[PDB]
Amino acid sequence: EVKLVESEGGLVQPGSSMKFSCTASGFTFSDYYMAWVRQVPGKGLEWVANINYDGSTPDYLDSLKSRFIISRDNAKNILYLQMSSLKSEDTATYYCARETVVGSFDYWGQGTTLTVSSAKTTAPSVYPLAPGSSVTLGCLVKGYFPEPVTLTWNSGSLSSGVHTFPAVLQSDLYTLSSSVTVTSSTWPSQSITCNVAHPASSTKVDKKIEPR
Amino acid sequence: GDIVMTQSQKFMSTSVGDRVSVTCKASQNVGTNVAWYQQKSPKALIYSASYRYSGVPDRFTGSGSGTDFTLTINNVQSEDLAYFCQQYNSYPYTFGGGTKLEIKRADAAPTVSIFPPSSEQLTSGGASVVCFLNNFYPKDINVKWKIDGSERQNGVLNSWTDQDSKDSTYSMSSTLTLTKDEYERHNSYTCEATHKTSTSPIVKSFNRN
Repeated sequence: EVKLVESEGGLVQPGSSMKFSCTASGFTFSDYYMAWVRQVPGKGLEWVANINYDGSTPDYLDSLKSRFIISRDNAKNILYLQMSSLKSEDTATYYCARETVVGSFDYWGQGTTLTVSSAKTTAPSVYPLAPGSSVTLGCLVKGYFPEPVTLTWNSGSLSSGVHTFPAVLQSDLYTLSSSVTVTSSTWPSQSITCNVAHPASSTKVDKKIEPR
Repeated sequence: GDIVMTQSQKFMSTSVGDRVSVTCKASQNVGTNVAWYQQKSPKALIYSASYRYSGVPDRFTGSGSGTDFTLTINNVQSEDLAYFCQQYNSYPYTFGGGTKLEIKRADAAPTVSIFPPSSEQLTSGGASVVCFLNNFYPKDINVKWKIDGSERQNGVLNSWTDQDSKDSTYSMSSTLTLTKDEYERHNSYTCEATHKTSTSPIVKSFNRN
């Protein structure tokens, strides 16, 4: 299968520089135009740059032509994007894309998120939410930066009846909550634990929900 | 400089199994140099305005040329996806804003649950009261907080899920965040949900005692 894997993103300081790579597999890399497209949630998709078969002719979004450089090595089958003097506006998920001969993108990478910000990484506080034929439990995840956090219940084995809500930004700290609903006769009998992972701070917190 | 692709409808109403058409208008002539994608990373659907890639099923139909383009989807089912148009007639390539389908289903009252602050949070000096309003339809809903019977508007933060891709409902979280000081000065904390499924609001409350 055609496969595109972008390299590690994360949180970087304004004004810094960083180089993205995308490892291409499952097709003849030199037979296709390649491109970079980025997307900030709620604002849509924005084309950044593309490059010809042999790298001899790139094209850029002119507002970014001053700080971005697209490149490719068809011996290693990798596409690069070099970014300089990064601004907070460069915060987005960046996708590598295979460009068809006419100009569409028939394959996209998994995307990698870049956060350009001088706010400090802050681990989350995780608070339990404890209280018919069904019962609803929850976890409140407050005061973390940057996005994202990953919430699971019972290490992922409890997935039905879960609602994990979008995070809300408040004074450069994020908050979200997640609720899970189980049959009333199975709690507290069969334990229910929320797991909150925050890769940016290398932290994970597990809170088992118990009656008040 | 910029060709603008406008998808004016952020949401498009339909029902399970129906055919539906999504529209995309170019600010200049792009001929047939238009692509369509779906996205929860995007997946390519149609190129050259009307051509399907190998593996895209024929329930997708592209149409249009010049400035007016449409994507038609037959046998729509519950999903968590939007549809994006793109022009590649000239640099820079530009995308539409996206259109999400809304699936009709029977009206459903929310299940409302309220939770007091945890012992851990109070130790830190904060006090969040959380109210979940889960699995309701249609998406329009109102939540009101009351503290000792008095309506409270400051310190409330709401978050909404997208329409669930399996039961076609919506859910909402409402969190009232106070200081421990203010929280200890009052007794009754009430979350009130107003929904078209009833003329009387659903009231969940607790007393700090």
